[PDB]
Amino acid sequence: FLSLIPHAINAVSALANHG
Repeated sequence: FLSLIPHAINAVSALANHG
């Protein structure tokens, strides 16, 4: 029921712009 796989790929794909 409770999942966090798609929520983790959202915060990682953003850091790519801020190194």
